[PDB]
Amino acid sequence: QLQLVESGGGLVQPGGSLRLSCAASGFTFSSYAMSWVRQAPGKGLEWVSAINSGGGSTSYADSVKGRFTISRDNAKNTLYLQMNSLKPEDTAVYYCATPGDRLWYYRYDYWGQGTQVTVSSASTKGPSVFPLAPTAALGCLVKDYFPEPVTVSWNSGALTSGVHTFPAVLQSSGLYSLSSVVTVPSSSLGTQTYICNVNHKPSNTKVDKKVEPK
Amino acid sequence: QLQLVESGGGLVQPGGSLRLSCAASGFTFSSYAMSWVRQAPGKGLEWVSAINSGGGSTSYADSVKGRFTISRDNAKNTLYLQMNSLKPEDTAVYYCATPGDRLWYYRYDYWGQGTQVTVSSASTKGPSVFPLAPTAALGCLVKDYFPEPVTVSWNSGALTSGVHTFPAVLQSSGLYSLSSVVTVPSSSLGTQTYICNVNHKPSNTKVDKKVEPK
Amino acid sequence: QAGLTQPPSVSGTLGKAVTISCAGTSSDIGYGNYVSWYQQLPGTAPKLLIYKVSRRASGVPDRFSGSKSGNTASLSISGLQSEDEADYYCASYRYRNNVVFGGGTHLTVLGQPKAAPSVTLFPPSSEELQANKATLVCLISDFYPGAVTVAWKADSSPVKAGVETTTPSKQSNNKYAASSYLSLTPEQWKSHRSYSCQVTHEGSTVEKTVAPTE
Amino acid sequence: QAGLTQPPSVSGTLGKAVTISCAGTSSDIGYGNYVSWYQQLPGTAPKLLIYKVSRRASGVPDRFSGSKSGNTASLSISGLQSEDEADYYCASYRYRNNVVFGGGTHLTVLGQPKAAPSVTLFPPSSEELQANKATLVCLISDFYPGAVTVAWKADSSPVKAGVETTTPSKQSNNKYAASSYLSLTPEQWKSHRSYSCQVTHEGSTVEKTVAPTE
Amino acid sequence: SLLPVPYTEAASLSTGSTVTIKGRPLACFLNEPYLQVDFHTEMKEESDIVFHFQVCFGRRVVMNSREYGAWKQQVESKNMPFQDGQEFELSISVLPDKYQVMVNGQSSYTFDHRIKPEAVKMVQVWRDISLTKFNVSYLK
Amino acid sequence: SLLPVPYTEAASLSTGSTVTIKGRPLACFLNEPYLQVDFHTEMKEESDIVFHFQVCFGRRVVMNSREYGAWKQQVESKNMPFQDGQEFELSISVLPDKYQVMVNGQSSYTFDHRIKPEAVKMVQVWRDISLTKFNVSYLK
Ligand SMILES: [Ca+2]
Ligand SMILES: [Ca+2]
Repeated sequence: QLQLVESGGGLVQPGGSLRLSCAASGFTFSSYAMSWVRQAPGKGLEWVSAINSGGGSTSYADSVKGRFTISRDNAKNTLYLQMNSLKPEDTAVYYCATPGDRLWYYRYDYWGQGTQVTVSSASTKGPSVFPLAPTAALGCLVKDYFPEPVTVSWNSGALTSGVHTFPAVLQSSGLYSLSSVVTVPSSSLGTQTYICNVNHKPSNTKVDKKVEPK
Repeated sequence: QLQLVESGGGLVQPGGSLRLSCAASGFTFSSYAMSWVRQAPGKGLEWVSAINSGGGSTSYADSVKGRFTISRDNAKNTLYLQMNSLKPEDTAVYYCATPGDRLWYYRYDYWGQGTQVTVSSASTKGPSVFPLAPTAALGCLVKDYFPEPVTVSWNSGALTSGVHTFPAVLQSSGLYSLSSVVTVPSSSLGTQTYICNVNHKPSNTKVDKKVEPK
Repeated sequence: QAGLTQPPSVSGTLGKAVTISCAGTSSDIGYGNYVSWYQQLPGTAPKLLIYKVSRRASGVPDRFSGSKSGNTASLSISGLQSEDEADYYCASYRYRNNVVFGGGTHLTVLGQPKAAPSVTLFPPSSEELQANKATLVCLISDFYPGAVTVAWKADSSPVKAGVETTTPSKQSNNKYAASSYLSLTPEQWKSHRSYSCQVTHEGSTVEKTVAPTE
Repeated sequence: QAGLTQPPSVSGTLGKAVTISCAGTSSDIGYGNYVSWYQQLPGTAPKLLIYKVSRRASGVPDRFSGSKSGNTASLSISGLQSEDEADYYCASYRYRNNVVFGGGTHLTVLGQPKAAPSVTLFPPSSEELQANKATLVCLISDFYPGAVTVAWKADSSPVKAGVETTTPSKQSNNKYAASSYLSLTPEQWKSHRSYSCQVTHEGSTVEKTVAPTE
Repeated sequence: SLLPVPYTEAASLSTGSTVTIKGRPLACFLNEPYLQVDFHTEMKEESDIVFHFQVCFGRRVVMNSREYGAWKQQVESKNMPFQDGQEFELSISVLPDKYQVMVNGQSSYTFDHRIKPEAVKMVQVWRDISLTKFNVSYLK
Repeated sequence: SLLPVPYTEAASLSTGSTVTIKGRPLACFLNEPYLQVDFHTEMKEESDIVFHFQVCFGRRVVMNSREYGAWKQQVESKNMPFQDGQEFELSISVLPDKYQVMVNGQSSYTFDHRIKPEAVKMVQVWRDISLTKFNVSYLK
């Protein structure tokens, strides 16, 4: 199964640097051109940079030229984006995509899940996690964090059916909050342990919260 | 499409002779063993004779040994059964079948439609054909013939949907009668011509009867 | 010489299973794996179901299975369908006698919906009356179970003379057909008020009437 | 520099067709056959639909078709489904600028069944109250069309302060979800009789209420 | 050292006979090379096939018979003992009721006799393989 | 006079290029011999295939591409200009938007470019055929 996984995103101060990685698997990475494509909040897609199969030929959007460097390590099946002198206009979800070159009519057949980059003079803030006590609906309230994203799993990934993690609210304060709820049978309350695993990589916060009835 | 077609059946006097033919098509006839299998009225199947691919080896049921001769013409793709000193116990529908030999576990994969043989001191008798005037049901009454069979088609074979040719009645007299009926739309009566084509090969009777409303 | 002995009649229920036995000798069924089973509908060639004791023929589903124990072979049919109501023959090679057959078994598939007969009655044609003959034609269709009794009436009184009735025959839709003929003098036909064909099926009579004054 | 210009919003009816235009220049759409179309749901990577102006991507049905005339490309979608309510982006190679994209089009699929929101209201947890904070969590699910308004009440009176409401987001079942949060002092929560979340959808209000005395 | 492919040879088979084939696929398993072994009733390649053994390397094996010029009920096996880019030894043994197929010494496939093995007059080995050995052996 | 099969050769194709193949099936059409022509992105036979042309003699032709190691949307043609037991001349011409395939001088199949023909580095001709000719010609 073909897979592209971006990582390296996070909060960076203006003028700062960040290196993104894209781990390729399930295909002969060294045979294809690669590109980075980004999407600013509430905006469309924008091509950033391109590299040929061997890594000898590169190209950049006018907006990033001289600040960004695309490179690749074909022995490690990894694509990189070195980003220097970062600006708020660089804030976006960054995707690695392929092929995107002329011989394939510049199409993007495959994409990664994307990695969030936030350029701001603001500090990361880890969330407070609160249980939302209990078919039966129960959940976790993930309050006041910055920047996005937070990931939420239930029972270390075992519980997936009945799970609804809501998109976050961006409050007037500039902090985000979200809720994750799981619909489970009433019979399982007491006998079955329910734990929400909350991760906020920008502040390296890891909270495991057991949700019990009142 | 593989096909086996028997012919040569009819009425024969006791002690008389008859030669049956089976025309093969849609397969390499010369590669397979063949057999004749018969079925007396109201009785089960009975193997009669067998011949190998080349025609050099033959075998016969004890009941027909010395009276019947199986042969084949591989250049004409035809199987034969020469039947001499015929008896009423030889009256049956005769089928040619294949392979029926040891290497194929003696199975009969393919059969012909069968040919009727009647051994009797009785004369053939051609039928009288009468129209049965008219959705709307109309037909033809095929009365007092001997022996079986009679074939019935409608509009020289063009009309086939809605056709129901009933099995014959064998009357106390020893003569057969049957009826063929076709269910047609009421609208077509007057505009469409309906003709039943009746054939009785044993007496070489051919009757085309137009069925009109009263 | 003992022959392949089958039960003349067996019954099974729609959706359920049935077994058909075939008793032979150590010269045939007990001699090798040369047992075949054939299905047949009267008037058509038998069709192979099983060969080599237990192997299925082309397009034969696995609900048809064959086996043997000592000198007796068995055909088992599960998930019984309306199409299965037919005749079955076992066959085997017999030492020095090529293929031997059983006498046949008629299988009835019980639990099928009852279907009342559809009855069509034709009076004598003007053409038959000119030839100084008269035949009433009573055609019986689409009935299930496949058993009927036919009585005739001249006005209100029963008429037994000149009645000829066929046995039932299976149609393509797995229901049955039959016919009855009443022979009269053209004088008898014209002298009576009417004639009726009364068909009894499972204790219910359907009646059709024709008048010479129509 | 004129960019790939798309209509921000288009509507089509369920089972019917719609077209999405993308206006470019002689340097991009009018330069070659390098037009691609992508579908996207917010929060996930775009998925290729069309490449080389009119070729369909893997598993993309023929109801998705692409064309171009001069400097303008069009995406046509026939047999509109609930799944088609999403964002669409055109892309093209641009002379010396690699891939350029349109600003995107949000497609609404009209004529879908109306679905009222399902509302869950959680009171502040005992853990949050110990931390001298209180949040009411109002979770809104399975509504169609994807538009709601949320009002809050403290007893019988409206409360506007401390309300934060998300935009609607499309769920896997092609219906929408949203959430609303009401921030209170632990003192306000305990001093009032109750608090209510009132969700209006297509002129109909659904209300949920929680009491501190529960 | 290599034998012609298609390889066609007259044969006489019965219980105890073994047909041993040593060969190698001509392409990597990703490209789906085939191997076909057909036990024919006559020397003509258009003749009926008592036992058809068809390997789609890396995918599956299909077995069937061609009787009266028509293909019958196919049998499929997902068992794949054949290794990508390697030489194989295939042996087909005639047992009283079936063929037993070994691949590199391991029992891998079976096929019940539909026509007696005594009806076989010719064996054809063909498709995307190179062949170094074709031997007919017998053990009473 | 015969070329090795599988036949693999490096190639450089563009609009105006023609790949001409002269060969013969190794079996009668009843036995369904195959012919496969693959235009690869690299010299490795496991590489992507820009244009896959697969004849099942007497039955059909299938055309496809293998991209990122996965087979894409198949195109099928029932057109069968190839004659049983005869030598054929197959020519594949590179047009701006598609390949045009001729069989014995007659236009028989087309395949729209999914990847530019300039991505082709190698051509492989294989399956159940004998080959006497493989020529790459060009007309500007
Ligand atoms: Ca094995
Ligand atoms: Ca042609």
